[PDB]
Amino acid sequence: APLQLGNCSIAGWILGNPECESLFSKESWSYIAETPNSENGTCYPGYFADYEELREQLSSVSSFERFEIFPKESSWPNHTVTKGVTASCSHNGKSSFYRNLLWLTEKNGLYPNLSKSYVNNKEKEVLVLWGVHHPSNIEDQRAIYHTENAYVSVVSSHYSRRFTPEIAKRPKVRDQEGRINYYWTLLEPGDTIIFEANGNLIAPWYAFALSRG
Amino acid sequence: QVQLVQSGAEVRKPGASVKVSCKASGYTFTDNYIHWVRQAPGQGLEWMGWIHPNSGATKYAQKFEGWVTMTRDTSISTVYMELSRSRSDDTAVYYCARAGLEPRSVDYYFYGLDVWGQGTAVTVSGASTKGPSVFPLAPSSKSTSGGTAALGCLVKDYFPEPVTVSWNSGALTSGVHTFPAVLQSSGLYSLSSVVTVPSSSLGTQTYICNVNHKPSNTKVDKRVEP
Amino acid sequence: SVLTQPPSVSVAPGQTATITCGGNNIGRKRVDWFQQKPGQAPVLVVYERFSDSNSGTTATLTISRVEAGDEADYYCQVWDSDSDHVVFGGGTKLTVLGQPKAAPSVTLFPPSSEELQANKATLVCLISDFYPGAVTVAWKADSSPVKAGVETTTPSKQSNNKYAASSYLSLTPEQWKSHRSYSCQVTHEGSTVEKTVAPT
Ligand SMILES: *[C@@H]1O[C@H](CO)[C@@H](O[C@@H]2O[C@H](CO)[C@@H](O)[C@H](O)[C@H]2NC(C)=O)[C@H](O)[C@H]1NC(C)=O
Ligand SMILES: *[C@@H]1O[C@H](CO)[C@@H](O)[C@H](O)[C@H]1NC(C)=O
Repeated sequence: APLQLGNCSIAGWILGNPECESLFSKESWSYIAETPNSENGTCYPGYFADYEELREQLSSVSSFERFEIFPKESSWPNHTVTKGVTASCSHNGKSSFYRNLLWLTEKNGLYPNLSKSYVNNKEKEVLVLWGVHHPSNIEDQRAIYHTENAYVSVVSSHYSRRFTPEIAKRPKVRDQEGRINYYWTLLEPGDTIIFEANGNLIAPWYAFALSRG
Repeated sequence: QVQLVQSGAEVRKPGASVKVSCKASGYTFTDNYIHWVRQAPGQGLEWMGWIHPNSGATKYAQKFEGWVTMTRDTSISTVYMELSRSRSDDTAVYYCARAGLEPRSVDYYFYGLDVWGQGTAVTVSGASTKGPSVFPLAPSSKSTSGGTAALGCLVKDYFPEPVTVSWNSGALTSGVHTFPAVLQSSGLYSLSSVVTVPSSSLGTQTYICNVNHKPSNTKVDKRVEP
Repeated sequence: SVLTQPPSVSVAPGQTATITCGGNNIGRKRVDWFQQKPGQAPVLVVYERFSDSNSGTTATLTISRVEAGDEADYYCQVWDSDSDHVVFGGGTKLTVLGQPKAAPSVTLFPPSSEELQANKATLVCLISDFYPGAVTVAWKADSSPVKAGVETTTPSKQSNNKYAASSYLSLTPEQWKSHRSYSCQVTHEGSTVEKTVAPT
């Protein structure tokens, strides 16, 4: 059984593109039925790390469970969750964002150090997706995240990498100079994944529990 | 609900630090920005800067960086702007506004100025009390219009306000219009009074304008003649 | 930076009013409009009668069924990321007529003889009986602009609800005697009035 992505790419579908999500809901598939042309892909420009590896692993999975890895209402009390919308990902004429990610911004003129984690109790291998924002100008970065030396730290027994975003003026793509770079990992059952950052983090709103067999 | 109260209007001599207070109620002081803007009398406003009570971070405009200093006290929920080193051009009404218009998108992440304050009038001129200098505005041939002329007197270089003008000891009130005064770059005031009278009374009826300046006790009577 | 607004707009009551705010890269940026009645603290324009529509390099504020209470001073505002500064517009004096328009009458008095004998020279230019209350005053000395020693008051209500303004220009007795003529040039709704005094 294929997956029939249509105009959507895997990167667009894996992340929750707004014009994508209207057509996908499967649990046990084996193929792709996808067109590489991303009419509905990364609505925000950037690089999907280990994309090629990620298509192989998603292909042919027995189970597909989408669950709230970090509830938007409860997980981030000291940060703003309602202002992370853009026209690059606009839907039905209104600015929107990925259905599976979350753009934390400053709350009450402060971006406190954040520390949150998931201990994989689902007994199945879990797919966790996060992004790191790279703004175009220093003033936008200061307005949204306050700190000018931002850091993002993701640590697990299987994955460990610390991101340091930088302010770069990149050619305009989808009317946006800034970029988010997208990263992923697979969480073993019984393993914990930790996010520590002071800004520029696109937090995972939803994660996928799967079994390839 | 929410409101911003400001310290009353202070008058100071040039070169003195003048501080304006802005107090917030009905909302948690730590929430939103407070911006300061100034409006020169009869001109537009100029943004000056902002400070966030939660972080204490401040940001100033280029023209205002250096001399203005903005502080806050969370305990009394009051924000301050200090105007170190006063000079005449700083005479203006100064407003404080909170940034409560929450931005909708990350693209334009800027809180707009939703609620403002009453306004504090900062007056700096110095200048000692000085008596008016009266110069009759003599009617010329071009001022004559046939059946009605145009004449008056000029009150120039005086301080402070006010000055009252009357014509022929108050008997001539028809056609009289006294203008408000202007602040010259010298720091002194000047206004003009004009009387509209038939061009037939020239060289026949005598026109005298009475100038009274109470703060310096200077009364000036002055004939206006063709 | 440098948002530009019109000095004055006049609209008849019950009609529509548009205010233009021009600047670079307004684009994605929203424009906040503030309304300042005379002697009042400006308030934010929140929004049926009030509506904005921004397109490219110009933002516009439109008022439908203009009322007497709507009349005030309007100010557009945009944050400039590069300059890191909040930029305010120059200003719009919107005038809902409610009163027959009128072109100002100008009266220019020469320096008086006893001011000349006191070693001072001041030209009095009197602008009266006009509506709306917004003019631009330009001085001239033998058809050449003079932009020093000039002082102009902002217009205010007369005895007859019309507005009045004045403007001075201070000389020494030598500058007054050194030129053939001095001119006071007023502009109002495109029309321009010039008055001239000469040392004879
Ligand atoms: C956010 O994390 C930074 C980095 O750890 C904190 O800064 C350090 O705070 C400790 C306090 O014990 C100091 O000893 C260090 O010198 C600070 N700097 C560094 C580079 O470590 C900061 O305090 C944290 N902020 C909050 C609100 O928790
Ligand atoms: C911020 O985080 C602290 C925990 O460190 C929590 O107690 C508090 O409710 C949060 N929100 C605010 C507004 O302080």
